[PDB]
Amino acid sequence: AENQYYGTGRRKSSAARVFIKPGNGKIVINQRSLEQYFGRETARMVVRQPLELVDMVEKLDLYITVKGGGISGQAGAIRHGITRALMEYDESLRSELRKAGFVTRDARQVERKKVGLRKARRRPQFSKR
Amino acid sequence: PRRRVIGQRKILPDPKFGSELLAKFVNILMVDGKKSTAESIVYSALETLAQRSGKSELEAFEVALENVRPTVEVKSRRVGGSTYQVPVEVRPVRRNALAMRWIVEAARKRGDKSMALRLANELSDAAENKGTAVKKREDVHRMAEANKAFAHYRWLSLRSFSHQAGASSKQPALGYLN
Amino acid sequence: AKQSMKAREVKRVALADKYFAKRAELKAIISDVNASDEDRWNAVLKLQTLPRDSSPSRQRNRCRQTGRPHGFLRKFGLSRIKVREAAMRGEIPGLKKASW
Amino acid sequence: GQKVHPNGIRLGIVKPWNSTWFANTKEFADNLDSDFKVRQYLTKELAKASVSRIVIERPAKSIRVTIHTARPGIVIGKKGEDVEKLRKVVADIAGVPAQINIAEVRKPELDAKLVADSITSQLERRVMFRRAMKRAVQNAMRLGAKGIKVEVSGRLGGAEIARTEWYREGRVPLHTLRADIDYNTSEAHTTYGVIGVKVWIFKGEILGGMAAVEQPEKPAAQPKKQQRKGRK
Amino acid sequence: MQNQRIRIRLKAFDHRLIDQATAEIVETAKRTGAQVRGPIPLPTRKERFTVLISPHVNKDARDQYEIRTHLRLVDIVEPTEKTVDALMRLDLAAGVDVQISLG
Amino acid sequence: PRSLKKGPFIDLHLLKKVEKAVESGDKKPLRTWSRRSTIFPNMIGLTIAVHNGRQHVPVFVTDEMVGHKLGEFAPTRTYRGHAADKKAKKK
RNA sequence: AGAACCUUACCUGGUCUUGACAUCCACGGAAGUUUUCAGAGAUGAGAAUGUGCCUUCGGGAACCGUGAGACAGGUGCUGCAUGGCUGUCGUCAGCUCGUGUUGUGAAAUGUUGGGUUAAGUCCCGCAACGAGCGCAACCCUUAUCCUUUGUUGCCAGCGGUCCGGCCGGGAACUCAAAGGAGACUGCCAGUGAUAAACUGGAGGAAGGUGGGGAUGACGUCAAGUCAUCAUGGCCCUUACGACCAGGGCUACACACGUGCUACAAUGGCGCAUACAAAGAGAAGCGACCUCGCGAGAGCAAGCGGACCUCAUAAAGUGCGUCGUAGUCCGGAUUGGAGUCUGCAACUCGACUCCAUGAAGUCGGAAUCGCUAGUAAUCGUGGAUCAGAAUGCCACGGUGAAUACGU
Repeated sequence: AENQYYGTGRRKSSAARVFIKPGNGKIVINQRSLEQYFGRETARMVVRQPLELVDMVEKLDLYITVKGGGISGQAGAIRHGITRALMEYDESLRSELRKAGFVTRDARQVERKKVGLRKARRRPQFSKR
Repeated sequence: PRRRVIGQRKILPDPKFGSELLAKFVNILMVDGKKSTAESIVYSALETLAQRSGKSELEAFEVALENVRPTVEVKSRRVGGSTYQVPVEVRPVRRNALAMRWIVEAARKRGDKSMALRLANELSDAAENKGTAVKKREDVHRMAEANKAFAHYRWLSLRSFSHQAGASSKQPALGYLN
Repeated sequence: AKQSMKAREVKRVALADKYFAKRAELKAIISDVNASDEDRWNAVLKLQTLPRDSSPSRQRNRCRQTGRPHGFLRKFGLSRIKVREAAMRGEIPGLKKASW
Repeated sequence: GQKVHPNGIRLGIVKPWNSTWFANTKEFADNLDSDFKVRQYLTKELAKASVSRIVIERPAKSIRVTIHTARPGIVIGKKGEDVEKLRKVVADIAGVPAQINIAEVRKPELDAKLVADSITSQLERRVMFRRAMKRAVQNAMRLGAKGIKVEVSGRLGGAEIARTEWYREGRVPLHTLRADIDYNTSEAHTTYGVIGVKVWIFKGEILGGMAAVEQPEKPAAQPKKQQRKGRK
Repeated sequence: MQNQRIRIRLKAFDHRLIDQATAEIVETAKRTGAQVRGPIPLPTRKERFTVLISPHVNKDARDQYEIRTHLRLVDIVEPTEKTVDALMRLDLAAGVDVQISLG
Repeated sequence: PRSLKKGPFIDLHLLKKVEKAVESGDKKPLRTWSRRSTIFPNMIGLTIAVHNGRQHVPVFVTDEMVGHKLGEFAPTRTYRGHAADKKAKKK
């Protein structure tokens, strides 16, 4: 069953699972502190931004489990994840951001290495002279 | 060639500064594909900028980006005899990007212990209009003002419109020349 | 392309498996550090001369059936061109291409 | 000019592959040699009429033959003794005991390989190739092909150098990953040297074969039938 | 943590035969248990090949080929001896191998 | 940069020729084609004629050559001088 | 696609010509194995296991020697002699199939105008008409989201409880692989010849055939492969063959194609710190163990692949350290040792490391890819693979400027 609201936050092929509840201004990520997972790096500023935009930097509590990233990017799945869950305090919060573009699933899909070529789109370099 | 309008990829505003102009800047600071090193390097640079002048975090950044900002480019359009190089107006998208690119191309000539100090010395300088890209702006506006003395197929064109029921032209155009 | 390079190669592979499988710790006893004044001698090189004419080190896992020099693929029993010919004709299970 | 064949990657997508077996990606060379040796030699044994496809299968401790015929009657030979001689040698090649079942009504005149044989046969005996190829097409689309493409080459006209010909009619699209695109290249000799004809046939976009399936599907058998795995 | 006490896996390089054979076992599992079973989509494998496309001259084109091996599982949240007994008679076999062992 | 492994590396093949020469310090130049092998005490005091890819070249073996191979003192390649065309010192 | 010998064409030297391997016949031998010794090894002598298959019980076959012929064998010549196959122009935007019409006709027309588009995409339209290839579509794959599964997958809550999905148990949840839901200038607005179509608006992950792959016309080019393989013309068949050994294309005169990694500070050095997806592993890989100086060693649980292992995933992140001094960047060469894969590391193989210690501070002509999961840059794994990666193939991480104009 449900007991917390839930966000999926899929951006850049990282997924932020985000369980939101009333509390104090507070983050735990993978049963570890912020100084540990995002210590002094630009990712620290990414995750606080959606709480600062909604001015609930002191009364939302969060629990964060994240798979399938890299360090700065997982913070970016968190940026979509916090607002994905927060649709169930206000459903029109998420509507107006979807109309501005500013919450959205990230706009790049997979592309493969191509047949006979040295990269995804780069062909075999040759002088031929 | 292009036969209809096609937009550009850009990402959303900054995670510290909440500005597009910051979001394009850290992007043009990018080295090895890594946006996550350039973010910290830009913010550590602006904090040094804040010790040089105690008025804002962006003080020398925003105004460098005002002073070294171009407006014009040169294109080549010539057939037959002699018509010379022909100037065009730059769109805002390229104004902003030429300025930030010139600010970091200039910045690298310095050797210090963090990239942040370097980039902070070129912004503080360009802010006072003694930067290295003051010259790059000046050269480009002098050349665009000079090369309007003659432009493409000018002599025959002055006949060609007037006989076609079409309006004034001087520039290559789809379906027929000027 | 020649039958003589196919004829050498085919006999080497059945005897590489015969002779070296039962002489795989002999390699440890005469080269590797598993000996330390123990044996290290002529009496076991009396036996490693059998896996020599026919041994993995002379069996380039190729040309045991087909007459194409290099690009062999030991998993099909074939080479570049004959993998492509059999795909064209559907004679391989599961053969498609990646589209992702 | 160019001549590419692109449809080599389609042949388990809305049509059957000529082989379906499992080898745990370690025994594939041993199983691919037995599957060839069984292809080459069974279609020579039923050489007394024609065949439209050959489909070879690996059950537990067994090798199982499927065949697509003009009829289950006079193709495989009268008496089941002739079909037991087929299991005798199929069993010998793979190294396990052998099965055979007979199937399918589909004529080999809708199919590639009897069409390519029939147009080389004219050319081998120097009768015709200007209209021999067009009657192939006529005879093919009247039994079910929405389109057929033919290329004939050889030493055509008795000429001391080589010539080409081609003919397309109906639709043969290759901007694809599906359809049945049923294909054969004949090779045969005549009193000038070697000749050959290339036949691409298009039966349908999801017709042609005994298949329509294109994947291993995961919502299968269970479209909206949900389980909770708990409290039930 | 719900798991199985005996492993059954189905492995094929042809995708259509294994999907049918799996479906016959899912019904066997539902006939020899208390819950609504279906396909476990365990990660399906692909081994990567590169070859020529002209026998000698020019290489700007080449070819890349795939062969896939499709993996199914066929287990209740905890299986029973009545499931393995019914399963093993009702399993299909013509181009898939079912292994009933662990390893 | 690199050197070889441990134990003897004599083999059966160098052994049977060498053994009839070692009792007598040497007898005759030993016709050798299996030039992949390392030198050893049993091979000191001898003269081993070492096939090169074309013919055997006689090697007098000494106490210094004992770390070295047999076909190493024997050529396999060609030479040109350092900025012109010139026929090779090496067969 | 992994060139020590093998491979491998080439070469030399041993050794033989129905021939080194098939079928067919004649004769002697069971084939196979193990083993001492001479010889480089082939080979030869001698030893030891076995006398099997079938049988006018002679003898033959399997396989080996040897011979007779058919015939095997040939990177043998020939690709203005071919079959099979494929590169180019190009994503050109055309090419062609059925057929009428205008000229005496070769041929045109269609296939060209206007609007729209990368496009012959599609609206309008003339004797050019209709339609297919190219290309649009179904396709596979992905994306929110709908959907099913429920392990080798997961845990908002609850339990055993060291508070670990290990396990009682649960389906809110990532989560994996798949049908795919969705998007059509259809909707609403502007434009545009009604219109196709472009652009704006909105809900939605997203408005512009959704992202991505597949994807390449008839066909000239005397294109190129006889060396996958087919094959005549046509030559050797004691050989333009073959068993066996060793060498070789990575020599060196110089230059040159291409890629890696680096020339630093965004970073390296050390130490510590964070989350992957993908996939392969029974003469293989593999925890722990004892052994070792890193490297590695044997012993061995384990391993079919979200079960164990490669794996500490790296880049990226933290601190202290380091600028123009070729260093605290880069660490090559080579001596030399320790180690590896292998009868065999020397020219031509992998890895650790000690001593000494260079080039390189962004490079002339030249020279290529890119519209976005791209470019770039990092690690990972596999095909190849005895032993060679920096290469190639695929996977996932972080992830950019701009597209006015022809």
